[PDB]
Amino acid sequence: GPVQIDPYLEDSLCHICSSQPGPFFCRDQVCFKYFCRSCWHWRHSMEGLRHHSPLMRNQKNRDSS
Ligand SMILES: [Zn+2]
Ligand SMILES: [Zn+2]
Repeated sequence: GPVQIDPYLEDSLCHICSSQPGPFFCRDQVCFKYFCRSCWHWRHSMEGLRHHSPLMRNQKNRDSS
């Protein structure tokens, strides 16, 4: 089938700006939500979350090395 997102996350709206869903995903137990470029920088600036990293939404590839 075609590329698509999982129903366990869906298009969750960015609660920081309240404008739209973010392109970057955070899998950390602290976040577990999407953020925009500016909202992501604001969220992860605080110490204790500086180990986080922006991921793609769902799998960008079914299988790889
Ligand atoms: Zn995070
Ligand atoms: Zn945002």
